[PDB]
Amino acid sequence: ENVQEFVLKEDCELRFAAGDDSDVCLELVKGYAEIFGTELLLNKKYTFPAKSRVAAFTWKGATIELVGTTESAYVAESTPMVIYLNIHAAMEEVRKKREEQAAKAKGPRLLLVGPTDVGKTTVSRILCNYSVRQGRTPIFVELDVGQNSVSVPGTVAAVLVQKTADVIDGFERNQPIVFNFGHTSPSANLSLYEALFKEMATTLNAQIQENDEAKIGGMIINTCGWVDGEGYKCIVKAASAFEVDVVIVLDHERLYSDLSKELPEFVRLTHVPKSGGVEQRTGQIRSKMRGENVHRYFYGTRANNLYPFTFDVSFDDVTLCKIGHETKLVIMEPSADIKHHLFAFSRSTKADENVLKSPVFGFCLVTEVDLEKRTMSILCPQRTIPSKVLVFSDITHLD
Ligand SMILES: Nc1ncnc2c1ncn2[C@@H]1O[C@H](COP(=O)(O)OP(=O)(O)O)[C@@H](O)[C@H]1O
Ligand SMILES: [Mg+2]
Repeated sequence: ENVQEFVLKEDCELRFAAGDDSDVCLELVKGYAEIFGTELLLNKKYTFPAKSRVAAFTWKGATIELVGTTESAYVAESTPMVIYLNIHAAMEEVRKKREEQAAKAKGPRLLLVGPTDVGKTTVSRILCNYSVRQGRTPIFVELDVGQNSVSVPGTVAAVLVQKTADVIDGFERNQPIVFNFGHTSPSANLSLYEALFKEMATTLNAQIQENDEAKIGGMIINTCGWVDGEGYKCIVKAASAFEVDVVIVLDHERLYSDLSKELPEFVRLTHVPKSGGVEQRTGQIRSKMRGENVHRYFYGTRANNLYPFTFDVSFDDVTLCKIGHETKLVIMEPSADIKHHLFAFSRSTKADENVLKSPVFGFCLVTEVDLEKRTMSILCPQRTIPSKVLVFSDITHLD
């Protein structure tokens, strides 16, 4: 196996992309290092899959071995990483201020905005890990229905962070809160999109009243890339709904300029550049990655395999429905057209107006439709269905 050795000076990162067709393994052999905020263990081997784009950064100096074929691999000497540490430091300062003023203290809340392909998701992950290493437990909030890191696409979601992200797998998806939007773009149904992120904010505000540690943890919030026309108005509305203290704008000067003139004055607005390590993606790449996220939901990861169940469900044992004039519930008659679509298990026990704003237990995928036998085959994370009310998503997946 072909090997590449890299010496990283303090404040440098090894940026690499796995080949189109192979894994790459990483081992820290001396010193200290981290990947998007999680500390590496000395002499532990970390294995990454094809087309991964990764950076391993060190604060003190490290020597790192890479095993396998790479499409690119270089050490960058200039990064925005101190910018992110300082965003973390400022958040923890706000916690301690509010803790002594409450002797319960409420943690700070941060909104990340900008167009697609600027490193927005990655920055969210760094900030979450730094909070955990400090002894704190933050809440991560995901509003990108096109590229979601907590649940399936076409969702808005949130999760309590109690341990640093796994280097390969990201954050433990241990009991998230999840809502189904059912399209990849907010422009498909603008008024529904806005209604869902409002309900998310309301739900989280009630949860933290029962957990002092999560309350003081605070929130880190990832947005979609729609910044023009009606997308602009969407950004302003999310900032008010989550009562954010801080807005971080990545790489859009007209947007930063326009928002400085509209946001309330107490909101701290910071423009930051995108990392030189972020590459432009195309229409086909995002669509492809949506498929891969769906696969993970059911089957898990290499390190922690999930073992999903495939079983049949009678149409008499469930109710199928679709949202959307724009935000009305419509009951679906099973047809050949639902094949390949995701459906959410609503926490609502009936197919009501309450379906619209209820979170979900999780999802299934409709793999087959037998119109004559009146059954469908589904893929499901647990042995029996957690709910009888199934909600349509326009997201399709060929499994
Ligand atoms: N410093 C970096 N070096 C190398 N790759 C990076 C770096 N930061 C982010 N990436 C990669 O670039 C891609 C795009 O980043 P992402 O955070 O998903 O962008 P956005 O959320 O703005 O669309 C991801 O594969 C991510 O892992
Ligand atoms: Mg993103």
